Amino acid sequence: LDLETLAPYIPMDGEDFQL
Amino acid sequence: PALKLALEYIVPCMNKHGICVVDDFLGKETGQQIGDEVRALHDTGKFTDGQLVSQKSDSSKDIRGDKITWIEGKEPGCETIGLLMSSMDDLIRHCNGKLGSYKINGRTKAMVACYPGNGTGYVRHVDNPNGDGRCVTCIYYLNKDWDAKVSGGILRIFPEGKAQFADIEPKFDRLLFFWSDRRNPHEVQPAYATRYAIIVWYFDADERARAKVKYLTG
Ligand SMILES: O=C(O)CCC(=O)C(=O)O
Ligand SMILES: [Fe+3]
Repeated sequence: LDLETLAPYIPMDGEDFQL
Repeated sequence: PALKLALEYIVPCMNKHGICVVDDFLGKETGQQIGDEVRALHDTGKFTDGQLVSQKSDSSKDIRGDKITWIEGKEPGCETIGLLMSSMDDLIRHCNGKLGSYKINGRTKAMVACYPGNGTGYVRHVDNPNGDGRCVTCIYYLNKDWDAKVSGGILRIFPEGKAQFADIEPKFDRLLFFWSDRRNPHEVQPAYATRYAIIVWYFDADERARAKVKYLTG
């Protein structure tokens, strides 16, 4: 099975927090 | 104290087991403030159906039964969630270069998540199965008075190569770390009372850059 069909979504676009 | 907690407990725990529980992370007062903020988000209609990385013919509610919202930490009324997030970040920064071979430079916003009782849960899954950059999952639970033997909601992790699985009750003021990749398939067993958590995923710089490249080129 494509496990990405079960994985919790995160934004890929827009932008991430930098530590 | 972040330095000692990170270097003498979290790092060895993660490298040996891929899972690390820190109980009584922030104390009752801060945990309760965070709970009030989360319940305010809930009560004002902020939560929406949890989504999946790849959506296909099936309903998302067949997969995860929670409702969520994304929090940066600076929003009015989310100041204590912001303190939680900053404390998470402080621990991670103190583990720099010591969690596997990862180089953690960033993270998602915080996912504030609610399973609204009624037997909702999350089917067996891997948080990051195909390399989207997430290497560490960090979860803070804020369920005061939770009795998992009655209300369920247990997080069950199947850590790879272990003779036992790991059952994590969603205990008030509990912090949890685990590898996000296929080493830790897990499930949220059905919840029969309102269950709250706050989740952040920390990124490995190189893997996240490759994932973004794949996304931006189609
Ligand atoms: O709330 C939890 O214990 C885990 C949630 C989870 O597995 C997810 O959102 O990917
Ligand atoms: Fe998960």
